[PDB]
Amino acid sequence: SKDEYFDGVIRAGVIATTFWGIVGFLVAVIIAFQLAFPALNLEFGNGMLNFGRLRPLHTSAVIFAFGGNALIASAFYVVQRTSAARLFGGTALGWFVFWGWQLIIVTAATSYLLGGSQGKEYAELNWHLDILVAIVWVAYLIAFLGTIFKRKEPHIYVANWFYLSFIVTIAMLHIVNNLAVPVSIFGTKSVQLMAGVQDAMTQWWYGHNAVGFFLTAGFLGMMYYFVPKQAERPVYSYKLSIVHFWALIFLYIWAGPHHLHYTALPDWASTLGMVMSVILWMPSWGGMINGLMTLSGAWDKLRTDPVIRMMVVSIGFYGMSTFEGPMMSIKAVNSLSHYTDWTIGHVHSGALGWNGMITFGMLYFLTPRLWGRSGLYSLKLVSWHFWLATIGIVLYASSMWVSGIMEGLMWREVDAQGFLVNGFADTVGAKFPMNVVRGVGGVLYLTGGLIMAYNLWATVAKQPKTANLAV
Amino acid sequence: MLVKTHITKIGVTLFAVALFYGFIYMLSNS
Amino acid sequence: VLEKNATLLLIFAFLVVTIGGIVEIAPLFYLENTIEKVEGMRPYTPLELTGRDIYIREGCYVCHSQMIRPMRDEVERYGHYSLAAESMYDHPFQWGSKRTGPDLARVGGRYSDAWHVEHLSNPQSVVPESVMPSYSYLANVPLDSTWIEDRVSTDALVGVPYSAEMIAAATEMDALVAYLQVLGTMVDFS
Amino acid sequence: TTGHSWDGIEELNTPLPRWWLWTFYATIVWGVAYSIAMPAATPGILGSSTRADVEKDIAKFAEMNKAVEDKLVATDLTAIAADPELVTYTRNAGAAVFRTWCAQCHGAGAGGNTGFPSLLDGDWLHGGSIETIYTNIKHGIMPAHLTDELLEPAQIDDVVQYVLKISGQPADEARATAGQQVFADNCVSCHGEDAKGMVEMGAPNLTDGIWLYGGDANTITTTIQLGRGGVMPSWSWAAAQIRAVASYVHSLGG
Amino acid sequence: LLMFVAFFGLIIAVNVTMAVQAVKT
Ligand code: HEC
Ligand code: HEC
Ligand code: HEC
Ligand code: HEC
Ligand code: HEC
Ligand SMILES: [Cu+2]
Repeated sequence: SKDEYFDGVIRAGVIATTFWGIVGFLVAVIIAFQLAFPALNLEFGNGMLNFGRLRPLHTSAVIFAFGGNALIASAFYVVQRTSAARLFGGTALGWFVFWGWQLIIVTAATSYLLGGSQGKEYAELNWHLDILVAIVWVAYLIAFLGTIFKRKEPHIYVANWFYLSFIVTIAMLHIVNNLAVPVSIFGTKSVQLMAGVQDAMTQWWYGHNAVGFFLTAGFLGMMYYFVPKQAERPVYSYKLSIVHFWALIFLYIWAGPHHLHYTALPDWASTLGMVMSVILWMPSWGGMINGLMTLSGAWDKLRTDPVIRMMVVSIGFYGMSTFEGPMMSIKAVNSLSHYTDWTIGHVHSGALGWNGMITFGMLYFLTPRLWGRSGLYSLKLVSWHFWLATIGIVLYASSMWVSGIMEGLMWREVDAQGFLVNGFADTVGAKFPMNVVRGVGGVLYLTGGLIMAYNLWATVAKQPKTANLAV
Repeated sequence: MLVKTHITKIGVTLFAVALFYGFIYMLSNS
Repeated sequence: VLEKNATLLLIFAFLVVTIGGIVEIAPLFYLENTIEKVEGMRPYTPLELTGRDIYIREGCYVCHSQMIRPMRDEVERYGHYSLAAESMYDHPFQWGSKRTGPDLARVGGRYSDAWHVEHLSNPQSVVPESVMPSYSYLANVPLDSTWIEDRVSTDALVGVPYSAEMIAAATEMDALVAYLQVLGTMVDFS
Repeated sequence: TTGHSWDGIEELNTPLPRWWLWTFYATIVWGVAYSIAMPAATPGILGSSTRADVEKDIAKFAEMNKAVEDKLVATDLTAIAADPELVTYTRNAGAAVFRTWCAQCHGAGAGGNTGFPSLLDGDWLHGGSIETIYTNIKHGIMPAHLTDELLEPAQIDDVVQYVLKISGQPADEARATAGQQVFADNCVSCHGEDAKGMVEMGAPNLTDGIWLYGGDANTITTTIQLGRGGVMPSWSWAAAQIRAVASYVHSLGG
Repeated sequence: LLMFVAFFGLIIAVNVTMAVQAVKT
């Protein structure tokens, strides 16, 4: 039997997705405030709040915990339905992935503030945690790929192409970038296998591809399932799906050196990164086109359905960032952009605008269904959430652009006499209003997250036994 | 739709000129 | 097609995804420019190595870059643009990604130890406008150096030229200052 | 539309958008062009282009502003402070250079703080002359009496009180007699008697007015106990600029 | 809806502007 879809894990992951979203974004707001007012840092005593330590916590919680859980819930729901079979690992393998993932985030929460970090971005957790994550991910791929193997229909939905790719590539990236000799039990009590330029390359190959697969590909899978899930029928382009997918999947791995522009990294590598990052523009947009064009005719729905609003706007930000990224990947542009708040602007445009928004919409869609509910408790709240999230994202982006341009310019600016026009401190001071506005925008987005939490909770209350009949 | 592509053309000059101003101000700052 | 075939799709994906990594990462292992240390350079002294770990633990990297780009203005501000050879020993590499604070790569003497102590103790005190967090605990905690030998041994395994003699021979604030003082020094003296 | 449905979802067989195609192809073409043009070429740079552009940037900068610096170098530091052409451009830019390099220790104002000298004022530890200031800048930069058996716990207190009297007048009679005697013995050698101080040593005058230095009895006790040990790092490596800065610092007082 | 389209076009215009300015430079 077991004809019914295993909703179990998806339910757990969805709720946790909301929870981690709140935790991660709140850390985001707090650290932002710390940039605005350093007092928020403990003056005497490292303690609980210190920016250097908290920052990676924000990073990991937001990406792996929030984004990660979103990916788990979405992939488990989506693959099951798209292929029409009950999850291959079942409660056992899949639930293991749930608890295991939970353990991973919990360990991050304890470990990071404690000070144990490799110092490698998006890599920060210590080796023991790395082994745990590798194990959980291995289990996760078996469940997912197994689900595909067990499918009913002969064809495999493109959404699964993206999810599947994301799964495999992240595993490879994680293993490779994490090679390190353990000196001690924890924290970064390991030293990376590589050093210098090589370490930088491995790091950014890993680092970009992280957003590339974890944040883009996997989420593209989400978009592929959820955007078309609507009352309106067909409008899409399958051939684009094919071109866009392969081209993206191939091209994206080359993008690593754009991080490294005008650094110690050899010129040839930097160039390869730039060129491929520019080629990357097309496939990435292919995703957005495929998503948006699908809406055509359907647009009237946008006023009606806020979940749709979220998905659509999500693609808008996605395209924007996928455009801005290639531009910043040009050496001349990077010359200005690098080390400035602009990089952050770019990150949150994609993070809040693309990743968060699509996952949000995804959850609003799925959680009622998984919960054995016709719909969310209040649509109005989804709308309010939509607005809060949108203004917050835009405010964040605007502030960062102003700050970033100001910083790059101020840093580079030379006088008539040839001397440096501004002290670094002057640039720092210039940045303050930007820091505050950013703090506010992020705060608003966070509030939207709270509204989501309230709404979801209300809906969650309704029924025990929410097997949703056959499905 | 014509409304869609039109409102697509709308505003483009706005950000275009805003950012060209931004870049003149930038090369003016650096 | 290959739409239908799970194994084929998986294999092609793994293959497609691999090319960039093989093309970019692998050749670097082989290239000498990125491998060769500056001639003068030696590995971090045990105090400096410990301090570097502290710099890692604290999260200094999150605000401070250690990579000078080859532009005139940054050369003017920071000093000689960073060279691959400088980072040869760095497991893991410290190059920044963000400059909330200024670039640290070449503070090969720029400030006195005393200044560093006061500043780390309370950045606002020395630099009123600073965003930097206060790190007074550094003064509070002493180093046991139990682990230092293990750390150097591991680094040697990794290729760092520590002598047996170096291992045998080997406050946190002291270590951090020691680390900061070495940065970028290797190139200038050599 | 295509025949197979994936739970609700069906997909249209549609063509790639022409513009999308064009952009994709264009990017590819640009990439090939870039690679041929970059490392694998472009004209303008002999050999092969690289980060080598750095040299060009510096070189053109040098051509453009070499004259200004070169003119200044011939001129003496005193002259470079006076003259608003070089001299005034030397204060604003020297002042420009000052902010970037010196401000973090000596204050944006150049007024200084505890542990760092006030460059604006009249008082100079190493000497106010142009040569002295220049030397301070170019080549860069107090004995622990607590230990020297004789000084001890009490001797230090006494000497501190006496110095505060040289600087002004507090009231502590034991802390005065003893201190006078000690100062004449030891301190006076570097700080002189009546604390004129000696510029050669960088020993500051004890007969000063209220400055930023820890005048308090306790602070004086600490400096006497433990001694000083302050450094002015050399700008000869890091820094022409040193000269303009000397001209600026000199201009600062007057 | 039309507001989202307007914002999207605005972003695209900002982008083309950035390209021009970088070629300036
Ligand atoms: C922190 C590491 C400093 C740097 C950066 C700069 N200065 Fe400095 N300077 C510093 C100290 C602690 C002292 C006092 C040293 C002592 O005798 O205890 C000084 C002294 C000077 C002087 C001499 C002043 C005098 O009384 O004769 C000069 C002229 C001076 N400093 C100039 C100067 C310039 C131009 C700087 C930027 C290039 C600069 N200093 C940086 C501490 C520090
Ligand atoms: C984020 C906020 C940080 C944190 C995590 C660190 N620093 Fe910094 N730092 C920051 C700013 C905004 C500034 C400029 C203002 C100031 O000088 O106080 C600095 C400065 C420094 C400097 C001086 C650099 C120079 O002027 O050449 C040093 C040496 C420095 N910071 C060191 C340092 C260390 C060791 C850190 C980890 C404990 C650290 N910083 C963290 C902002 C931030
Ligand atoms: C020989 C060298 C001596 C000896 C024998 C004494 N002093 Fe000290 N002193 C000396 C120098 C070069 C400096 C400057 C230190 C620095 O700038 O880092 C000082 C400084 C002091 C100060 C501090 C002045 C201030 O607050 O800025 C004091 C209070 C002082 N010296 C006192 C002092 C006393 C009481 C001595 C006899 C016990 C004495 N000095 C001897 C150089 C030298
Ligand atoms: C991926 C999802 C994601 C979400 C959602 C997110 N962030 Fe972040 N955040 C990141 C990443 C990635 C970085 C690291 C950027 C870097 O290393 O350049 C970061 C870094 C930051 C920083 C450090 C900035 C600096 O200059 O060092 C702040 C502040 C911040 N985020 C605030 C926020 C706020 C406020 C929110 C409010 C919702 C938020 N974040 C939500 C991903 C996210
Ligand atoms: C989350 C959504 C997201 C999307 C979508 C995205 N990136 Fe980024 N981008 C990031 C993050 C996170 C960083 C910061 C990495 C770091 O910490 O240095 C970044 C930084 C960058 C930088 C600046 C690196 C530096 O330090 O100067 C470039 C260039 C870049 N990305 C290119 C791209 C390209 C090319 C694409 C797609 C074609 C893209 N981005 C899409 C998240 C994203
Ligand atoms: Cu990247």
